[PDB]
Amino acid sequence: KVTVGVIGSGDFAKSLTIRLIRCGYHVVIGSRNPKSASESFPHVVDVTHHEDALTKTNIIFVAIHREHYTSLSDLRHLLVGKILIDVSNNMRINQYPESNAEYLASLFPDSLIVKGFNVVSAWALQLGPKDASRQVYICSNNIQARQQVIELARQLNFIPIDLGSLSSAREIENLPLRL
Ligand SMILES: NC(=O)C1=CN([C@@H]2O[C@H](COP(=O)(O)OP(=O)(O)OC[C@H]3O[C@@H](n4cnc5c(N)ncnc54)[C@H](OP(=O)(O)O)[C@@H]3O)[C@@H](O)[C@H]2O)C=CC1
Repeated sequence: KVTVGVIGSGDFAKSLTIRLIRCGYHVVIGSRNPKSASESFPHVVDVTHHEDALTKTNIIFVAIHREHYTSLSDLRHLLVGKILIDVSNNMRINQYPESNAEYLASLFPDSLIVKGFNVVSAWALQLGPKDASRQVYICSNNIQARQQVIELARQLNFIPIDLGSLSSAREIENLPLRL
């Protein structure tokens, strides 16, 4: 099985892990407190510290809030060359001077940041998206990483919508707040 990583152990990380397992992946979780977090996951999931989880995969969902991104900054060297999927949402339209994905890309300039899956609710990862709204909006400045995440979305039974460069991340983040 291909291994996919998830950082964090909350509602989104748990829902994502369900969907990844159902669609044939092996999941490794990076948690601040993996002994405690291990009960939030089945035994088939490898729950460990961030620095161990990153050695087991090249594709990592960053299932934490923007305000906690800097808690990962000491991992920068270990994260070089890895794909980081920015799934985050904000409470306000155009909340910060940069989109969350551009902010993550600035923290990890030698990682490959891809925006995606922020429009999918935790409940939709468990049940599946509504048939008229299977779309997941994906973008990145790295074409190869963008295509890898597009293929992952297809394997998770979503319809990937390729919006090109990471400049698209701002309005992808505004979309849940717009109607
Ligand atoms: N909930 C949802 O339905 C959706 C959420 N999202 C996005 O997914 C991400 C997570 O959302 P959700 O799961 O709801 O958020 P949570 O509030 O559940 O936080 C998730 C994880 O963040 C980690 N965390 C908390 N504080 C820190 C810290 N100081 N340093 C490092 N890691 C920390 C914890 O993991 P640990 O304690 O294991 O380290 C926690 O389990 C957010 O960006 C959110 O916008 C996107 C779409 C839907």
